[PDB]
Amino acid sequence: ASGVAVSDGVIKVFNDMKVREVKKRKKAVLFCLSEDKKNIILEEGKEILVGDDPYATFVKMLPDKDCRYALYDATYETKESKKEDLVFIFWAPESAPLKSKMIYASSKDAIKKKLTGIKHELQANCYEEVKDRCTLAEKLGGSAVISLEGKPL
Amino acid sequence: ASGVAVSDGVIKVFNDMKVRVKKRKKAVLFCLSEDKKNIILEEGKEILVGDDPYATFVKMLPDKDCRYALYDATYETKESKKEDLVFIFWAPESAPLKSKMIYASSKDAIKKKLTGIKHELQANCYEEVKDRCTLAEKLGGSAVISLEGKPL
Amino acid sequence: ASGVAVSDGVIKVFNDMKVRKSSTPEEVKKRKKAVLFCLSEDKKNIILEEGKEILVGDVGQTVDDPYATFVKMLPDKDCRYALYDATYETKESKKEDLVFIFWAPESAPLKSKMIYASSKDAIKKKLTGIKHELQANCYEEVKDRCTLAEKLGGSAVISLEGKPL
Amino acid sequence: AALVVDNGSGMCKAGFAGDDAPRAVFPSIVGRPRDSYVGDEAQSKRGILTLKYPIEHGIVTNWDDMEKIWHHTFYNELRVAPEEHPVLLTEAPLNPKANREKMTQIMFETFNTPAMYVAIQAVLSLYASGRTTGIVMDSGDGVTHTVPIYEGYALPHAILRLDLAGRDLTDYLMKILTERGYSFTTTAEREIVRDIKEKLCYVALDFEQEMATAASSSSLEKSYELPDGQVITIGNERFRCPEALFQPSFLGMESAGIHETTFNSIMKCDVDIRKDLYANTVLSGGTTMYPGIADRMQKEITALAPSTMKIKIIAPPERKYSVWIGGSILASLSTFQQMWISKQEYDESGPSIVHRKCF
Amino acid sequence: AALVVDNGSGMCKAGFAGDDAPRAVFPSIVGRPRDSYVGDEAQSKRGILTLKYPIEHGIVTNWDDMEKIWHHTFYNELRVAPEEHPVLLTEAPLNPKANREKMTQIMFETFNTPAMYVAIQAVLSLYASGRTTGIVMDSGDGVTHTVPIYEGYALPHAILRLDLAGRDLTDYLMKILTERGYSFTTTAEREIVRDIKEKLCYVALDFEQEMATAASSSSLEKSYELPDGQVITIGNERFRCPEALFQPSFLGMESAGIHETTFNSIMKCDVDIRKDLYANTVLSGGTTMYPGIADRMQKEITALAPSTMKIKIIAPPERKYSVWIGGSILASLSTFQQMWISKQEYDESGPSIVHRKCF
Amino acid sequence: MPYEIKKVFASLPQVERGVSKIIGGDPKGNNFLYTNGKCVILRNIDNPALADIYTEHAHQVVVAKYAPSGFYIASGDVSGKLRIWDTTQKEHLLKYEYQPFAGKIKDIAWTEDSKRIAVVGEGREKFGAVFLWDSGSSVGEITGHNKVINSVDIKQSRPYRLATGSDDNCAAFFEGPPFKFKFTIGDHSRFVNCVRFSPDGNRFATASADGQIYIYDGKTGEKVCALGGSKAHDGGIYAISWSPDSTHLLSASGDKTSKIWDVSVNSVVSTFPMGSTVLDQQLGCLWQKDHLLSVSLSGYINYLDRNNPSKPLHVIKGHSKSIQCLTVHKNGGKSYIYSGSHDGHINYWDSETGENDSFAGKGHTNQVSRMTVDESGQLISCSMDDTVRYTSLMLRDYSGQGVVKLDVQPKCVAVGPGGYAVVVCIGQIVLLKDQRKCFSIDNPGYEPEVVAVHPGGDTVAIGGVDGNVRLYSILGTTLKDEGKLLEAKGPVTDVAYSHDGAFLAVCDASKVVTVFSVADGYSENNVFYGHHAKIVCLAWSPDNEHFASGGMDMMVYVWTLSDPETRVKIQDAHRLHHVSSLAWLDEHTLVTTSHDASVKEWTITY
Ligand SMILES: Nc1ncnc2c1ncn2[C@@H]1O[C@H](COP(=O)(O)OP(=O)(O)O)[C@@H](O)[C@H]1O
Ligand SMILES: Nc1ncnc2c1ncn2[C@@H]1O[C@H](COP(=O)(O)OP(=O)(O)O)[C@@H](O)[C@H]1O
Ligand SMILES: [Mg+2]
Ligand SMILES: [Mg+2]
Repeated sequence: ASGVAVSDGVIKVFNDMKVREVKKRKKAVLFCLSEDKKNIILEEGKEILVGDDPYATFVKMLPDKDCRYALYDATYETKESKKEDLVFIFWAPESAPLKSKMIYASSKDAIKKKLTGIKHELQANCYEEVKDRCTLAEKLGGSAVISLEGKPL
Repeated sequence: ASGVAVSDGVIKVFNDMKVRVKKRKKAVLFCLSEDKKNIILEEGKEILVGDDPYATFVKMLPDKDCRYALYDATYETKESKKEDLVFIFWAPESAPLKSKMIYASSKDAIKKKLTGIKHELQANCYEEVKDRCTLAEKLGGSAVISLEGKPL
Repeated sequence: ASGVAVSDGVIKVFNDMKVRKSSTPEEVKKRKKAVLFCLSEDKKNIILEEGKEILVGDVGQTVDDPYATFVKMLPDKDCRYALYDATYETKESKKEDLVFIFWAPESAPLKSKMIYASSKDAIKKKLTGIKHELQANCYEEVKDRCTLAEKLGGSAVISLEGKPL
Repeated sequence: AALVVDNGSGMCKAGFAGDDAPRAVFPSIVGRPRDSYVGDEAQSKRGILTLKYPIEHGIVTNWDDMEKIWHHTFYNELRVAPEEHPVLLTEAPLNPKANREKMTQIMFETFNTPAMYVAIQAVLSLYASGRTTGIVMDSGDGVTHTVPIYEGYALPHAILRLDLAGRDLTDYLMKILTERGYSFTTTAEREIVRDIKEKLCYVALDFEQEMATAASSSSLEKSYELPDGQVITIGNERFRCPEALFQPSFLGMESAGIHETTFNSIMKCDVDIRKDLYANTVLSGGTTMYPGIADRMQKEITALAPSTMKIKIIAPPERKYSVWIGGSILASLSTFQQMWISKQEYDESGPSIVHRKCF
Repeated sequence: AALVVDNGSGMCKAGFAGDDAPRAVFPSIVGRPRDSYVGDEAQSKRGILTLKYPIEHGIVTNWDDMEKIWHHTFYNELRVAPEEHPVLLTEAPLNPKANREKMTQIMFETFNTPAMYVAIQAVLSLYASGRTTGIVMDSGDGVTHTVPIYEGYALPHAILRLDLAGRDLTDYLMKILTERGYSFTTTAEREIVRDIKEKLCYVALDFEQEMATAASSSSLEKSYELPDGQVITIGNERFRCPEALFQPSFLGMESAGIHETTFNSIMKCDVDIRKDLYANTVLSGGTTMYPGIADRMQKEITALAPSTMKIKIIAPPERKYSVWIGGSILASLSTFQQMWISKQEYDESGPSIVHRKCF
Repeated sequence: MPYEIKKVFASLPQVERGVSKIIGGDPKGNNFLYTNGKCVILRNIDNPALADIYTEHAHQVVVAKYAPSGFYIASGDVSGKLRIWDTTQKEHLLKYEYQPFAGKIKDIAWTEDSKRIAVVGEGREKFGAVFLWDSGSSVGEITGHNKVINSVDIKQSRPYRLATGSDDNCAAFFEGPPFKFKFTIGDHSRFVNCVRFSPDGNRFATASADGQIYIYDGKTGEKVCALGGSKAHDGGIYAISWSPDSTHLLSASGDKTSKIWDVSVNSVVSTFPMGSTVLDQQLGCLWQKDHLLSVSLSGYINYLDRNNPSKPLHVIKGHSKSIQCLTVHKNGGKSYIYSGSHDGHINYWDSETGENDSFAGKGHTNQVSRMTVDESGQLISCSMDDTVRYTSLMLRDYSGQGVVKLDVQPKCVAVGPGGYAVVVCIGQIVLLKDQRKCFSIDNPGYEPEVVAVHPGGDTVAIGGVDGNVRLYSILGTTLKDEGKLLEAKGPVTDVAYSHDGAFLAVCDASKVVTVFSVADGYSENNVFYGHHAKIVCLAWSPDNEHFASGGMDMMVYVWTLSDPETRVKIQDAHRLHHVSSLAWLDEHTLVTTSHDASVKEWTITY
């Protein structure tokens, strides 16, 4: 545990995203450490509205040399039913510096445990692991999922 | 099953007691034959109706051997006074292991031959057979107020 | 690996001595309790000693202690192969197992000790199914009835050949 | 004379009908090089070969390997020809019907046994205790089974299987003995730790109270002598190792304890019969031979049981081999000779004959 | 400034928080005459004294020698007073809780450290790789650990401990170097062999093909200059010594290789998480610094794992001191100043405060 | 009625070092409650001797809380099971049972309308849950905490508010119902132990391990002040308790002191120095009516005296550990009950008034296996530290008393007239005369377990695991084996001579009590059946016509010596715990103790 404090705006954003106007609902959002590295703040201009490939424009939003937290409201349609559950994404590229990787990894449980009710966590340590649409489907429902983001898998 | 066959004497004794006075019997102990092939009647192990019937029945039970039994329990409920046959399988822990295995494994054969019996008592020590609360519940669930005349 | 072969008489005796088949009570008394093997005069085969054997019938009638008289049959200046059918008893079971005893006293000639030790692996692998092996190199190592008990089960053995330790 | 074989997950107990104790008790393992060693031969070779369990949780998984154990049992252990003696076999609870047909097939074709019979291990233990109705907690080496039985008929819908058993306890004692500096890693050293477990371990009535008093207890410390003459000393690990039976969290497991597994299976039966199951809890198996395990089981089950209910935990002194002794007594009876599955009946009916005669 | 001490099984790495590398790396040995020399002094004192490891397999067995090493660490190696600097300590996986409290008591009562903290070595290596879920294969000096971690929580039921590590490889290289005629027997010569192992040894992707290559040419031969100027040559021993990691039979050991130990621990976890563990296998420790060990680990685990699964072996360039580097980064954070255990907190809740504050 | 509970001497709260202890009070102000093991103790605050115990959890109960209506109590244990049970009737019938999360439960809070329960702690996937009490349906979500929540409170006035305190040094504020996260208060720098709303709801305070108490507005959650200025305590505060008038706050901290704070003016009113040892740290507190309670680390409940801060009004002592032995003595005109636990503590209780205290000085250091009183008013106790101690029952002080050290750990001790004490050790029989070891029977040929000395001080009966009671004679300074072997039905667990010495009763593990007639050649007199589990204790009534035995079946039977067929069934004298020891105050009062650390008296009517 690093000891950083998760900002209160993160909990409210998750609370609004967890429950289900539509044009203002968030589909994706990014979290980062503050400049002093003592708070898990919300990135001002890194988010996706529901009204606005939603997954493609989210992956390209991830930095290439720094770690980030993310909350994606992935939608998928299994054979039996169609459901939408939030996915917590811990983006930690290998090219990121050693200090950034350690502080983000040691403080990941500080933010994840504050967002109670989350059921899916994707740990992406490279671009091939986050661009991969198959692994996200497996995390959601495994073999049950047939289509993701409205497109066949 | 062990394959032990019940003799005709027990069947004829059960039949007369099943279908309803000093000649009639209240309790009877079934033992194993010396050949260990048939369930035979024990000579001096019966209680006559004309002759505490439950207290002396427990005294007849051996302390180091297993036996079968047939008691004509008379429980008086508040609604009526019903008398029904009960099957008692005496199997004390102090009995030798050979006797306990033969009696336990050769019991369903006897029970199936004794058609029309409902209540069963599986007593493995004196406290399970001396006490009257467990016997009363088998006869009637939460309806029995007295057993064998004596109040509970 | 001296290349000494095991005679078919020894293998036949071992096969009869291991598996106990149903037989008449007069045939049970003909079973072998302990049998000694030795090398041929040409030193090419492991032949069976003619009179160095103990029958089960002799136990309890003429042989009071089967192990004590078996040790007396072992020569004190020559090496031998032996097969003892020990009937011991532990705290949890009554067991009857075969014991392979390699008698090789220090007083034996070096020629006998070398061939017997080198050819032991050949005969032991042919006698399949034997678990206990007693390697005795002096009288004190085999005369004591206890030394069988440690080899058989260890400290768990409470009775040996019907008598307490 | 008939043969009685109790095929266990960790140990194979075999002998002759009418005997008080099994003649042969050897590990149920088949070793192959890293040509094939079965039983205690595999234990005496260790690292040259790889050890595997055909029966690991009561249910046979490798039928090829279990044939060699049976061949080892008849010829090397019992030293008798299987074709000359009828054989009584024991099956684990919830044994698949396919395995029953395979077991009766191997005996008649591979071994040419004249007569055969298959019995449930749980009912043999219950019958040996003089009972026909009750629940049997069979804690063995690789599997713990709680089998509720009602007039000789085991209730399959209420049988619960727990993988926590003696094998996991040996590994737990192996791990916590390394905290004292003792190195027990090799296969040969594992049977040494099993001997320490079977001789110096006991179940404490209250683990928290025992842990407090054992800190200043002068009688807790016990000494064990290794086969090579070295002496190891064991302290609070004596009651910590069997505590994993009631607190599986000591092993990292999330499963319930043996007391809760026993209670869970009772609650899976009809409310009519639960009274008799609570008063007839019979402990059987090697792992139930810890001193103080019956008193601990009564205390723990009473907590889960309803307020007004009689709890009677039965721990007969011979519960270690109650399965075998019950089979040996049953097979030795003269009246039982008509319940054997004869070889002639096998040819007429086939492997399906076991489902009707052995029930 | 805070101190970070990594108590390894054979080497103690200590330094200051915020530094890129530990300042002092010295052997974790305490030598006594055949009065007491700790660290490199025991190495550079001739073969006149017996050497003993207080930590030998990750777990402290002798707490009197551990204080000597810690006293040597602060005063002779770090050259600081422990009463003025907070100390961050690392503990091995599956460390007993009693040992955890004893470490806390020594720091606050014997050394009077103002603040103190305990971290798990395995989780520090995983965090340094930017991961929270994965399996860490930490191969050190006296012990090899495979720790599967899921969402920051190590799974105790699946942690496997392997006694094979760099210490056994150094002794193996000594044994096989005498085949060429090089006699390495003394303690001083043991350190020379360790330098050869750390400079000329590598893991071969295909051991049998590499052995043929060495026997058919001299391209694999390398020259090493001894401290006294003599030049020795080493051929197939370059890849034979680290091959004992994957084939422990070279040392006469029973245990499986590091690739199979990793596979066994993965298969001891839930099936839902095995896919994530297979793709997040992180290497750490000095013994994992052989060139070509990640390629060999990737190939061997792929053979054991199902074909549909994806295998990724992570070998960061800083994995030799990944435990220490993670602790130094953590202890230097401005937010970590509230995560320390103060002296005031210690003498209000006792050694049990370590279970609440840490862990 | 054959039996009736007369007096219950409740166990002390189960306290741990560095862990806050929660004590709840009823809305009616009659009984304060706490937990110990699997039991919930309902002690009367005015008279601590009066108490009631609820033992129905299968795990260690952590916290119980009265409903604002006062009709139900919700209690949670370490397994996450919450039980709501009625309190109006002595049966304490279960109303509802829930499992809010799979983890330890730390605190419980009710709403004013007493239909919603907030349960917090450390679960596998959550840290708290607030739900309807009659359905278990969630009426809110407790978020904002990444560590275990230690405390929870709900505002009792409209609008409703919820506040939690956890180990991440933060306190979260919620508003409802339905309860929704509002903001997290991060003023504290260490574990937040206690968060309490004032009774009127206008303010709430948070206490933490950093020695600070912060006062916030009860409606907006804005900080008002910090109690004490720079700091409130020189150590971590474990509990706070508002006064009934909501103007004062009582705090208990680990600096071994308790304080009363004038919240409105931010001034300390009274400081109570409780001691200078580790056991004097205060872990819990309660302010009910004029009673100010403070629970020490030793488990003692202190009634704080506002007039005399240094000396408390009362220090409620007792056993917080399982009681192993129990003996009674009649000194002067009052009867005292002496009980020893597995930690070595010996506590004496007044039989009538219920007042209790402990012997002064330092005594045993391990479990006290057995205790007995000789003719000279001395308490002979054997313990697991291999010592037999003789303590004067009039001085009530360990210092200056006689200690006899044994080379083998004792298991039982018995005394007889003439200064003779027989101690049964592990495979050894030791005879003590005048506090001196004068004989030994090492290697006796069996394993002794219990010992009984005849009231004439001549015959010694020693039972063994073999199931045979062997008789000895105290002739001079030696014991002579008389060659008499009384036979039982199993391993002997307890032997007790009659008070007149005319009968010897032997109980075993075969659930049988055998009585031997001493007058007629030590022959069997009667055999008593009815126990269905191992019998562990036995006692003889002073009338020499009845005896009582307790077993592991959680049942106590009072046997009539003349008629084995008549008995008194005391079913579950101590629920979920077997009676470890028992004694008779007189011919009609039976005293039973158990491992729940409680002592009960029963009136037996034949
Ligand atoms: N006397 C004992 N005390 C405690 N544990 C024992 C004892 N004997 C055996 N155990 C354990 O019981 C296990 C084997 O018992 P067993 O009933 O034969 O199981 P299974 O039939 O499934 O192989 C072994 O793991 C052994 O260590
Ligand atoms: N560069 C290297 N290449 C190969 N092996 C190495 C290298 N460096 C160290 N080793 C071995 O790593 C061992 C110590 O490394 P370490 O990971 O710190 O173990 P520990 O945690 O037990 O102290 C030593 O035995 C050393 O020989
Ligand atoms: Mg079994
Ligand atoms: Mg290391």
